[PDB]
Amino acid sequence: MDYHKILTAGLSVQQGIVRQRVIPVYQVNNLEEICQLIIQAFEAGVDFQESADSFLLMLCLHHAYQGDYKLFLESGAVKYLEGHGFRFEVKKRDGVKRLEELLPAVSSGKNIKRTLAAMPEEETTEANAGQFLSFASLFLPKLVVGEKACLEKVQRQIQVHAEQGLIQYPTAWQSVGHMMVIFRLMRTNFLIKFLLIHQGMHMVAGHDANDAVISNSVAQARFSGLLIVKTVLDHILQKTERGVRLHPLARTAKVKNEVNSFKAALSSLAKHGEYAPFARLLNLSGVNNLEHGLFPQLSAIALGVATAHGSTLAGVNVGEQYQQLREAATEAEKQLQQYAESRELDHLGLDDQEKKILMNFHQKKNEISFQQTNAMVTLRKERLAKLT
Amino acid sequence: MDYHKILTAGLSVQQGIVRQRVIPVYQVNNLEEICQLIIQAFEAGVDFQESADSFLLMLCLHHAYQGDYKLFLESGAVKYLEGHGFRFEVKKRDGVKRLEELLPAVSSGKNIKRTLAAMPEEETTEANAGQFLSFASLFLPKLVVGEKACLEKVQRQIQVHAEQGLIQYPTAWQSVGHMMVIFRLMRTNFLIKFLLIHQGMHMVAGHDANDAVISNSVAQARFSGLLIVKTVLDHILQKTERGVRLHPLARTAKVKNEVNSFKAALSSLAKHGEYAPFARLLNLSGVNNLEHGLFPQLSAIALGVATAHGSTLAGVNVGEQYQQLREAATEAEKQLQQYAESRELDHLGLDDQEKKILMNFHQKKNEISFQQTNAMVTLRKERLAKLT
RNA sequence: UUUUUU
RNA sequence: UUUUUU
RNA sequence: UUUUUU
RNA sequence: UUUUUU
Repeated sequence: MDYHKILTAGLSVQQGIVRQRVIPVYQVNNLEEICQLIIQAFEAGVDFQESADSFLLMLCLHHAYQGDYKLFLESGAVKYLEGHGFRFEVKKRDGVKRLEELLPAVSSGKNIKRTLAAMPEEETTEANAGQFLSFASLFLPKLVVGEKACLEKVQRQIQVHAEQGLIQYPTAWQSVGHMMVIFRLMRTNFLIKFLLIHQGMHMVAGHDANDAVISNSVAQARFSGLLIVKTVLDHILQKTERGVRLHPLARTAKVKNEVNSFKAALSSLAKHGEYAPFARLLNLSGVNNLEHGLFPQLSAIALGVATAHGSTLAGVNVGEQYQQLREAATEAEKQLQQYAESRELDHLGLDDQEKKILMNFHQKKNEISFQQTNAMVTLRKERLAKLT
Repeated sequence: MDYHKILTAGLSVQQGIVRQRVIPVYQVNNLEEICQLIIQAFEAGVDFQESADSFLLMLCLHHAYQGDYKLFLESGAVKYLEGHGFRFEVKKRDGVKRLEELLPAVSSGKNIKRTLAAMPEEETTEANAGQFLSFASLFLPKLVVGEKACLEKVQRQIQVHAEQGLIQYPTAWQSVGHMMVIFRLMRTNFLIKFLLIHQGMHMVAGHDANDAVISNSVAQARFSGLLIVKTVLDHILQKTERGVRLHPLARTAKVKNEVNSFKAALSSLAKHGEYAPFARLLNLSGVNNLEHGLFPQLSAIALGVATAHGSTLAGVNVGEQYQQLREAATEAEKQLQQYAESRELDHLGLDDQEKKILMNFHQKKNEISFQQTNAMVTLRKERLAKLT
């Protein structure tokens, strides 16, 4: 019989229903006034402890379908979410004007009623659902990293979308605390980011400006936090027309054990399907099976072999446990790649002048790449110096 | 006939029902007020001698299903527990406000009534079931070791989850005695840790923040206390594509007898199934069959061969009965691994420059690993010096 | 009459 | 009785 | 716990 | 983010 079954026995389980969470959907006569009240409430700086979910669902409903309940509850995303415990019920309500009247009067929301009662119900702003969903969707790249990377990326991206004149934003939405509130709201919830991802990756044509911004952010926020998967699968586990061959820097025993464990975890992620490259954003099942430190030898070698080719990967930070191995790996890969290019140039049957000009071209290209990486390493050291 | 049947005759028994323990489930109109009273009661610092089980069950019921009795009593975990003597009955109760009124008035709980009667029923706190279950689930890694390792690990993990801004905890829950009370409650009971493990390993998607913390702690608390299983099955009992071969440091007679006894105990554990790597936490049947001292020769040799490869296993403590054998085993494995790597590099047909750079790379990697283990051993000696 | 160690 | 690192 | 560039 | 000429 087999004995090694116990190690990986619990990785692959069946599929059941464990949550059973029920979400209400309000069907109100007027909708745009309520959406303006919700946007004004989030601009006021308050939070909803549990009841934010129905509000964001109704806002996304107004943006997408413009008030079509029968087609919304027969969609594909709602059909997907009912296979994981979500249950959407529908409630009706007459002409209301206040979110306290719309609130289901839960005693835990006493502080919510206290904050919304102090909110002045007289001021009006100028926005809609599309601007709010685009400005929330800008946070999706680099969301796993932290606050500072998110703020730097979104302050770059607003200026990019302001130069190419698609959409302008109000200046009150560029204060720091408002961005902090939207960052916390995007980090805690689940439903809003799944709706943004599904709507961004399942449109075909007929895009608006807000849909263009959402689809651009979804396309840029791919494989965020899974750099180990790209750096292993591109170089270390190299695909040939015959089959799959290992890199010659990975032919020991311990690294081979790491490769086998990595193949098991990769199959555990590939269970999912179309939503697999977004996993760290959606925090799926087999996400915790792939971490740094659980693959100590393979990670640094894979990152060194990857940063030997590309010149932009020198800016990534690792830690004080892998750096010297990374340096040894990238130097060995540089010299092996130089020898391989020289032998491959000597392979084909050509003239001497063609070989001379190709050697000159390869030498100049290697010099340019060396200078760019030498600049990038000093820029990373300057970043870590300016951090403290 | 056979004569060796008597030694292992009692290891494998049949399956019957020996306990027959009955647990009540209270069905009350209001639930969140009672959950706040229970959390305030555990913050007060009192204990429940027998009646803690129904309280924790009702709290987990409020967190998971939000008050769905009919779907809870038809779940998978409750179906599993009825095969081992647990019997859940359901009782109803009108609008109550005090845990004395909810208590079934047992004369052994006279001290419980005395402590809860002295508890002031006026103060209110700010928490819920999810924060309490996550803060209780943080104790699951390193729970078998002792108090100090638990407190150090959870004070690390709270700061980790505070940097990556998912969840903040109240500062009153970080005093020492409160953590002691929750440690004692987690060590004595059984039902709460089984519910946490099942809910953590059977979700697929749709995680909340508290569910993310619980699933992370369940994933990190795997094979806790069964290091001998990993260190034997990874190296000593090495799997080949042909079959299973023994390590050349384990080809004597006594070690072969230890291997046969280990195979018998491994089959006794593999009887269980999906809950097998969690066994020392759940304290299952064949747990006591695998102990240190019952395998005197195999344990130290296996740990030495394991710590020859990895550089973090040098920090484990053993005792004054295995240390010199561990040292001899790890030195022999270092020199055998060096000779094997040199011969394997000399195996393949390549160029001289490639062999030169691969030898240089292997030499530098071995130097880095040697320096890291030399640091880790002195750190362990410093720990044992600072212990007394 | 049994005599360790876990 | 368990003793690392994630 | 993740750490680049688009 | 695209960057010419017709």
